[PDB]
Amino acid sequence: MSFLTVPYKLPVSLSVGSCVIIKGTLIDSSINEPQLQVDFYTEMNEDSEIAFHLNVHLGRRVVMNSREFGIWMLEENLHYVPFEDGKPFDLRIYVCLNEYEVKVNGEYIYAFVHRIPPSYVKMIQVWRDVSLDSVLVNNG
Ligand SMILES: OC[C@H]1O[C@@H](O[C@H]2[C@H](O)[C@@H](O)[C@H](O)O[C@@H]2CO)[C@H](O)[C@@H](O)[C@H]1O
Repeated sequence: MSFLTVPYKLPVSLSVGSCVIIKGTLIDSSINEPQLQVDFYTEMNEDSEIAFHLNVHLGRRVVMNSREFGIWMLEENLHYVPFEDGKPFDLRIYVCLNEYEVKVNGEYIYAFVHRIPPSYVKMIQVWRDVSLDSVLVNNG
């Protein structure tokens, strides 16, 4: 099966207990730009609110934030970067009552407290130079 074409957009509806599962491979192929970006938008429109934004800078940091009323808010930085150049990853973003639980390759790495209710998310975009196998939302 061919990798998904990026930028990859997916209409979604998230509730507590939903899980976004993103499988792919990152490569060290960018200059001053992240190797993976994931944005959760409140409308099917790139100017809308971003409830959750994650980007990967291989060997440096995982960055998380929101974009509310056009403004990037408090940046949350991790220096634990489980993603590796050319190796497959399994990224899970689980919607809890108070936070997203961010999980990579079976490790719990961060709890991002909700800033916009996740019930307002309508579209996920996964982009940058990722070789993307699948993006799906499970309800349960
Ligand atoms: O916070 C997410 C936001 O980051 C912007 O870049 C930041 C960068 O993370 C920070 O280290 C630097 O000091 O300031 C920059 C803001 O100009 C990205 O431009 C944006 O797309 C998001 O990734």
